[PDB]
Amino acid sequence: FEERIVKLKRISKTTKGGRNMRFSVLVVVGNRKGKIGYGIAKALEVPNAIKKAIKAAHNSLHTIEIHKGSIYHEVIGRSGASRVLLKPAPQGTGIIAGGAIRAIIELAGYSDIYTKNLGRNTPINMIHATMDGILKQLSPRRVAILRNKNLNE
Amino acid sequence: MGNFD
Amino acid sequence: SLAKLGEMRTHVGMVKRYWNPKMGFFIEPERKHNNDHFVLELQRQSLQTAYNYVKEVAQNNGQILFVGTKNDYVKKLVNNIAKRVDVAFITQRWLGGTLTNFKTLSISINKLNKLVEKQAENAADLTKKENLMLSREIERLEKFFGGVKSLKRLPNLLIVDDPVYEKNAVAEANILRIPVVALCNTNTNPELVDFIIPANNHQPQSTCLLMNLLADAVAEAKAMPTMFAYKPDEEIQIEI
RNA sequence: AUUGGGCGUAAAGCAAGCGCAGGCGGAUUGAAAAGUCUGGUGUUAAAGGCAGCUGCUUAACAGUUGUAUGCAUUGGAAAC
RNA sequence: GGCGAAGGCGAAAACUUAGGCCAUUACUGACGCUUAGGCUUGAAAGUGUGGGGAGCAAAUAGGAUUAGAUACCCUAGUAGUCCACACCGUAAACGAUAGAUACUAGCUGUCGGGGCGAUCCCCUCGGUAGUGAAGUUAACACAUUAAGUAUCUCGCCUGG
RNA sequence: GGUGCAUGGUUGUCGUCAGCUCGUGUCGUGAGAUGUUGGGUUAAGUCCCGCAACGAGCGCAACCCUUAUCGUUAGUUACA
Repeated sequence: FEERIVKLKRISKTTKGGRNMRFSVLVVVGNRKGKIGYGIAKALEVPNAIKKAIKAAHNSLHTIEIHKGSIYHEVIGRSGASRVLLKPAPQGTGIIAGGAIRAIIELAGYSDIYTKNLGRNTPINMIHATMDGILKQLSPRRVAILRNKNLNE
Repeated sequence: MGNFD
Repeated sequence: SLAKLGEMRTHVGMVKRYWNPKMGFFIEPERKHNNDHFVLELQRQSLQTAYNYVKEVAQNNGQILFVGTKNDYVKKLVNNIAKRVDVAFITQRWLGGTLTNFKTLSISINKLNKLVEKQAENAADLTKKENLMLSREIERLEKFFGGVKSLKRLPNLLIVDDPVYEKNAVAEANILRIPVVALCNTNTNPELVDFIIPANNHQPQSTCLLMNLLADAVAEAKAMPTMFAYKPDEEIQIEI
């Protein structure tokens, strides 16, 4: 359980008599055991926003099965003109990613990884791309079972 | 799935 | 016996051009007349599978939900089965969101139990106007939440008369992991339904038989007397 | 942005057609393999780095050892 | 609605001319597509020559008007508005989507050709839109003729 | 004494006009919303009808007194 935030956003509702600033925040809840979720909540002060985002992210928790500590294939994460390349890292080389991106990688409990950024990388875009990538992955045992092969490589 | 448990 | 041609007094006749192309593949290779027809044998086996699965589920001591909200036909059938079998049911229209949002259901039914227990306990505790208002709230609760006040937890199984026509029900069922059965129509999506039961519901002469057979299933599963689903005759139920 | 981007409202489709060259090009059979891959051989100095060793206060560094693009000849390969 | 390469094409008669839709199991034997370059046409307006100018109307005249008006306002009025011979080669020349090619839900259609045939209707073949699944984009929206899936070729894009 | 384009407070005002926010769940990545929309009922978001809405909070809401019918405790400094 880590419950790591990404960034606080400020907006304003265009209404005369006081432009309402009910600004939104986004938090990510994980446990480094495959459980991943994230929630965005709009509120007025810090504690209410923090609590609403915690509820939203923790209630939306869903687990993703963990392979060996690093991914075994390269994959592209595409969301809102923002792509991120994931490449396998041998279990002794190291993990290279950005701060929030590294937080996302750790939140899944995955070890050393290789990453690369493409496009405009506004943090919500990167979060969506990472979500897509972790949901678009294919498994070796799956292709081995749905097919007829014993090697399972 | 055809089980509930 | 069980779901043969003798019991089937109507299996086709659904109004045309309201259909799903992939529901033209699971059932009834396309008719030249383009009238919405349905298959006999595949529906029979699907119904048998639903019957045995709901039997097993009831033997697991689980909760079940039954639905009916049509003008009078399906509503009358579901009311008859509700006073016959203790299952969750809604006599009136779905509130848009009544399954996905669950905490609001819990608070509504807690207030419903408060009102019911107050009315039962009350010998002289409110004025005439106050009692009239409380009875108005009681009646409003009976309209929608009254059919589900009997059970106070999520029903583990549920039927749908028409998932596309009950879009809210099918959406809220797909929100959850609960298995669902549905009288699938030619303009439905089989992937939205856990167990396919392709049958005509817009023709009431078939949906009445389906409702009776599900009533038989739940009654026999609940160790209660059963009226049909193994019988060489069935009563006529036609619109007048 | 071949590798490694697009062209509707953002920068992007000539106003359109004829439209040569060129590019891309229906199927089947054969050979040569020109291209291509590949085998033998030669050459591609040293020095540069990658790695090992030695001399250094470990050290940068110096020396030792090998590592290679690429080209040519010759034997094949036949899918394209 | 149809003909269309677009721009565009409607009071009608004839002459000449292009292409079209529908099936060709008959023919040729890949002869096909794109397109550097080149060629042609290409709204309107406008310039030159001959006509003539119904109607209005650039410029210009008088009159309102506001503080001011060579304006929106009113009455005029010239060029021009037409075609034949010459040119111009541009646009919101837009469907804001280059061409050619293949596949892909579904529904409502609409027209024409083929047959059934009394119109109606049926499907087939082409044009033709709307709806709409999936999918696509940030969205709008596209959505079987896509802005989906892609290929070949050309042309363009690189902050203001 | 000045200083309400520097204020507190207070008032006028739209207006006794039906409109104004939050919790949960849902469309969407957002700027937002669904309830708050559309039909009937009142002055009224007052209610329900249908409806991704269900609920809750403010206004509204109504709980006051006088009157209108009667009765009750009490009777003058009313009656008489």
